[PDB]
Amino acid sequence: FNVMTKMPGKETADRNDPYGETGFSSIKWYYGILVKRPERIAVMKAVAPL
Amino acid sequence: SKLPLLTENGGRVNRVGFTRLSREGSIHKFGFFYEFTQESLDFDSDDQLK
Repeated sequence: FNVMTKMPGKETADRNDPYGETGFSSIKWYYGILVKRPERIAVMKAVAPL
Repeated sequence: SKLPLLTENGGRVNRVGFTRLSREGSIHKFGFFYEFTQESLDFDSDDQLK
């Protein structure tokens, strides 16, 4: 996980928000899969009671 | 006619009350700003404009 925080202050000022009040915190990540032997994964579907 | 006169027999006579008032304050916010380009500060007639 990559977490990028920019606390309100000098690091959030811009010509759009000259006072610098709003910050944020963003978490971005990569994920993938490589099914090599799908013959070994087995599923089974059925309904369930209330 | 309102003195706290008391008799020799005493008794439940001359009961008083009290009160506390309360004040209140509040914090407000203020602020202004102003923009400026670089070509209005380097290529101008007064070096001390800023």
